[PDB]
Amino acid sequence: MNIFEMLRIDEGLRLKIYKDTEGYYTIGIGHLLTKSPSLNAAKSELDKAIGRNTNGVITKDEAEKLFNQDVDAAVRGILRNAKLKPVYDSLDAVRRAALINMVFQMGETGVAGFTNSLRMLQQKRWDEAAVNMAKSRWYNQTPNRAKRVITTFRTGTWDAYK
Ligand SMILES: [Cl-]
Ligand SMILES: [Cl-]
Repeated sequence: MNIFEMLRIDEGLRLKIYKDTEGYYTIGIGHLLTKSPSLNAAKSELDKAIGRNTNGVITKDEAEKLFNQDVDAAVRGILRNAKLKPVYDSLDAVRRAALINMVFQMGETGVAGFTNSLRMLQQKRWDEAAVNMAKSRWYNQTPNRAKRVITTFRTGTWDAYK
């Protein structure tokens, strides 16, 4: 297992524009197009992302390409974030993947607001961080996924993904 497989499990793969769990227009493997309510806006952002007139539909290949870019950006975002980088640097390889997952889902910003958890992770207080992370909107809204990511931080293994 790795970050790509892990996220492919959490996000799925859809080749037509769809609404995510928050009702926002997405496509592919969790690639958010726009927070706007307008499908047109969504189609527009999509064509601009792919570089062609898609008409709201993309191929597997195109989805994977967006995916690679998005994972790369998430990593790079962490590494540029003063609150995140240090946490990330302190972790083992499995747990780093958990941290990338969260950033991919919620943005650097949303993640950086888990201040207290982050510190606990940094201190390697696994059980504690897990409990603190569960008291979040994130957990309450997407509980099954959050559970998987949390277990990953708690154990440092991929068991939740097996
Ligand atoms: Cl893009
Ligand atoms: Cl979920």
